[PDB]
Amino acid sequence: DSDDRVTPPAEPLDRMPDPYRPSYGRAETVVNNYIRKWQQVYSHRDGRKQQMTEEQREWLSYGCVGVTWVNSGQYPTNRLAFASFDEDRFKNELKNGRPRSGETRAEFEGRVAKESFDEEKGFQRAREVASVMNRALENAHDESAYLDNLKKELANGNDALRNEDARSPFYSALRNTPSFKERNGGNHDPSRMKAVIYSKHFWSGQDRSSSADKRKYGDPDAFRPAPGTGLVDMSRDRNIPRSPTSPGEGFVNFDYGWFGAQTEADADKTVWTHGNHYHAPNGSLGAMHVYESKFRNWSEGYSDFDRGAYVITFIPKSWNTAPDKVKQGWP
Repeated sequence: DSDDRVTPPAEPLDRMPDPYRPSYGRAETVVNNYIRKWQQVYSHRDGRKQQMTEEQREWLSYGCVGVTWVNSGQYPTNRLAFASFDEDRFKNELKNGRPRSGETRAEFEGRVAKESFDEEKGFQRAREVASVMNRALENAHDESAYLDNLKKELANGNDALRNEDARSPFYSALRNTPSFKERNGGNHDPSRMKAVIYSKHFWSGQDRSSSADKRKYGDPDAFRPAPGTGLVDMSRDRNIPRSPTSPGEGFVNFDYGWFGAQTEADADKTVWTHGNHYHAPNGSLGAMHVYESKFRNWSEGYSDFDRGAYVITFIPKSWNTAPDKVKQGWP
């Protein structure tokens, strides 16, 4: 088992990482090196820097996911997730537009749903929402004060989110983050928290009972956002890859990119961190490398992927994994 996953060995918290610099929006370095960097800049609890745990290092090593897991402290639930879809584009392509040489209906339909998505718009949506959620916790020393505050801003912007259920994913989100509840960080005090975003890329046809076509061309009705809110229901995500088209086509099951909480007003220049794959240094896949890619890079990419989710969670405000600016590279 060469392609056995290994956990990276411990870096000293004294040693720096080596020089890297972005090329065309992306930068990258081996996991080892990334750990170094992480310990220098993202590792603080209470302004005081520290090592990546064994456990933390083990998580890191699962790949696409591992930096969201470490940085959020939990494996991604994705319960509160937004996206943007143009329902009007979809229905007017769907029934005034026209397939392309040799493309079937399922094909055609799956494809037009994929492109009726807008990611820039889904990202600012989760980011404007995060801002509201954040102003709602700024001064709020119990969850009540929070929710009340929340409700007011929402209502004031005439936001569809206002009307969400109170066991909804949106309202539950803070009482449901495990760190909320902690002596250590949060402590049932909203004001001790921060909203954070990451993103998942993923496939729409995931059904065992799916017609073959959906599994390979896409489900045009799966993971559509709710048009008022933008919320997407992620419960139907079973982490199943795309089924093959030719034999040339192998597919990953998903991607995950960490944004955190940057202040960067230009969404395009914001940075999305993610490993390439799990760590197999002994093996074919190789070592994990981690990429800090610009947003314009994150939202392009793959083929593998016909849906994108922009998710919110919360971390303690004392942690440094979601700072106001992130840079590409080293330095």
